Amino acid sequence: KGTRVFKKASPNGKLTVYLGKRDFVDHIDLVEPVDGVVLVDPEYLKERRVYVTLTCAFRYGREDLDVLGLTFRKDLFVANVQSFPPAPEDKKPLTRLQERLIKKLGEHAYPFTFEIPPNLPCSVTLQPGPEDTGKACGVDYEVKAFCAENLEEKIHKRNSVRLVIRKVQYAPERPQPTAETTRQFLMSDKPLHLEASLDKEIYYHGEPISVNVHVTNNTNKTVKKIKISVRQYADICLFNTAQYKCPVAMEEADDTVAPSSTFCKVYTLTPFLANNREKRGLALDGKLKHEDTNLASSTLLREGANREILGIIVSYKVKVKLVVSSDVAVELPFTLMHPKPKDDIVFEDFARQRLK
Ligand SMILES: [Ba+2]
Ligand SMILES: [Ba+2]
Repeated sequence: KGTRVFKKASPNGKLTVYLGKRDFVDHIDLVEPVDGVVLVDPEYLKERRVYVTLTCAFRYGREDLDVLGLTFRKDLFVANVQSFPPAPEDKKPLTRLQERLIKKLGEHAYPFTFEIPPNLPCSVTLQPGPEDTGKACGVDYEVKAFCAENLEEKIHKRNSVRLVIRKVQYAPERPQPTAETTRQFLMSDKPLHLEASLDKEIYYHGEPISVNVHVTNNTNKTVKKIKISVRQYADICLFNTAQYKCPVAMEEADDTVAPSSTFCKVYTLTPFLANNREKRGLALDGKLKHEDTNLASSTLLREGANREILGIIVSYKVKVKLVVSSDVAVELPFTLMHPKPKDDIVFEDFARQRLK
């Protein structure tokens, strides 16, 4: 029942950024525009220019550090805009939010708008664990307002103000996700036929996944139990190539399958970051400390797209496994997307959260 807008001022107070929201939805076909305003103090500002830089960049190294010669970085995308003087230009028409934000402020709140390309990677992070914190890495979208005579002139952290916006992926549902099968001979004439499938291709966070297990046991062997499990896969495509893998869900059913007998059952489990705080190597869609953080959404491949510049490729697979009294198994691919969200101005500090 209101219209909130986040904000964050520079260490001093001269510069102050305002934004409608932290996250920004990437509809694959197009990313939402970055609406914002920057309140400049004409006093110390002098005649020099006020810039605003949006920057997507792959980081690698200690989480905290950022010093050159230690922390690696690579700008996957950069966009500079001159908020003062207002430049020509114009050109992007002011949004309803930018207008009302200027009204509340006073003849020193200058608009700025970034249009993010579709092929860019979403926000993502990967904690290697305490064993080797230096292996940390991820993609990050920064927003940085500052003031200087030119884009070349070095900045000063007291002047500038750094925000960190996330770009979240999304895509509506809608054919039946193909099944997966495997015949295996266990010291027998006839094969044990394992088969499984899913009710959906695209799952959202917190949503339960239903696995349709169906097993024609044509052997004289007995299946003692069945392990269902969701598995994350994360490939590091920059600075230091590697492939992580980690179970985000597990369920061991002591369900048996008699020889020559058929079996069927729909299992259900839900991948959840809650059980992952003690996990090593795991792709998150944000910082581990924030509450609004979740498991990294699945990375969309664009057929001819360059997967190297994507920084980190995340993917997911359900895995059925029959523990024979050898072990038969299968793996079902599936997409994990971010849930769709489905008045007077009210300010709020840009800080995420950590509680508790
Ligand atoms: Ba096959
Ligand atoms: Ba259950």
